[PDB]
Amino acid sequence: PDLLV
Amino acid sequence: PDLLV
Amino acid sequence: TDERVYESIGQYGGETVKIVRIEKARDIPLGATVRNEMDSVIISRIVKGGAAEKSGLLHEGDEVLEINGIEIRGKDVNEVFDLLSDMHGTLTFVLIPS
Amino acid sequence: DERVYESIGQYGGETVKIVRIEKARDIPLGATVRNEMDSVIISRIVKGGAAEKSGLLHEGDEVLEINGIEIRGKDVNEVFDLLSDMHGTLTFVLIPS
Amino acid sequence: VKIVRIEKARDIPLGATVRNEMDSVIISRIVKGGAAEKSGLLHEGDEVLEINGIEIRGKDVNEVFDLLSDMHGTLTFVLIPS
Repeated sequence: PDLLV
Repeated sequence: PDLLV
Repeated sequence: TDERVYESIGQYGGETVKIVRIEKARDIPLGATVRNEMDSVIISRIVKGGAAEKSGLLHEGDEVLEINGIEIRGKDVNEVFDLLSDMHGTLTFVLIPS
Repeated sequence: DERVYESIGQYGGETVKIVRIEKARDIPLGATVRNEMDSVIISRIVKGGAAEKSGLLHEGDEVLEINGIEIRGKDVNEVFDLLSDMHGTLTFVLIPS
Repeated sequence: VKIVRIEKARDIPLGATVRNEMDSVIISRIVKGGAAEKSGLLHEGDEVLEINGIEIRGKDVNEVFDLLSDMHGTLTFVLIPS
């Protein structure tokens, strides 16, 4: 999954 | 120890 | 002499209840740290630049009675964190300012 | 005879964008990131986040640098850590889509 | 007949230019990097029959622009591909 940041 | 929320 | 009457002892003007609405983005915190004082939940800090700070409706000192029809008073701050993590859009806050 | 076919393979280059966005301590910018090869690409802009309101961060931009730190060629788990300890005006060096 | 859903933000274009051919509204180009290109559900050559319960076939190219400019969220497209 893509990380928030 | 005070949660961000 | 005979009858001395001292009225209005212990007079109080009551408390204010504030009903405000703040926008919250999915998984982006409002920017307000909370602590538990007895049963009630109290805002202890307002994060510099957060959604709460910009709105100007949430303050260091307020009591959180309710958030989006959910009783916050008498809940652990770990539960308020969980309730808030799954929230987005207009959140209606029922508060008792300091 | 001589037939000349000029300008074949012409290209107008890429644009480099240098923008500044405010970040609050421990409050995320509201932009999901993915790694495409070495580079770091913004995949989503969260509705209502600091990046959406500013209008300077977009779904598709490449992040070359953030506050003098090379982002291209770093794992997204490292960009997450670098960003978690950031606040104030963050300068972004980007290559828009 | 293709029935697809493509997200759009308020005042942010999908990236799909429209061409008129008689009564029917057509899509002529798909903008590089737009919400119509990255989704893969809108193509150069398809016919737009309806968008969010509104008849697009038989409408001017300027009316389809106005209808779309006031749209946001999930947009349901009824199409006839090329």
